[PDB]
Amino acid sequence: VTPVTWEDVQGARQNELVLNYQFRTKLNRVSFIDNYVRSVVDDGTGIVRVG
Amino acid sequence: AKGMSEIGNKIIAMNAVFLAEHEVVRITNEEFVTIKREDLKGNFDLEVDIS
Amino acid sequence: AKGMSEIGNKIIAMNAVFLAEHEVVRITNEEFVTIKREDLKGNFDLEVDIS
Repeated sequence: VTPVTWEDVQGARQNELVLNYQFRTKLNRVSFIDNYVRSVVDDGTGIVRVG
Repeated sequence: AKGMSEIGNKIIAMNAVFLAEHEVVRITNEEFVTIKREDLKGNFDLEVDIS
Repeated sequence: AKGMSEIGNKIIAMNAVFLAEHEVVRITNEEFVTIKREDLKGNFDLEVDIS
């Protein structure tokens, strides 16, 4: 995460750590990526659900 | 690359609503910074890309 | 690589419960540091990877 303006530096640092933490612990990063590419390559398009 | 950016933007908006202040403080041992709720429509202050 | 990381996280949680203070002191000749029991659900402060 990179800030857009000079006053957004604090926000970028806070969100980047939180966002990386969730994928590191709450999700299987390796398995998700493997299904991510293979779904797009085989079916021609990939659909991701966010909840 | 853009597919992950789309997911990242949605999660950041969710993190600003469904996460309490103390939860972010524990994850990031820094001072908490808030964002206006009506400003979540536009990602004015953040940019998301893969590392 | 992730398979070993999954094993490492589980053992660290077990080490914080099933190991007494003096056992850690003998293994690591340093001051003992404790972790809150309810905080073991999230690996907020540790990252595990192969060397």
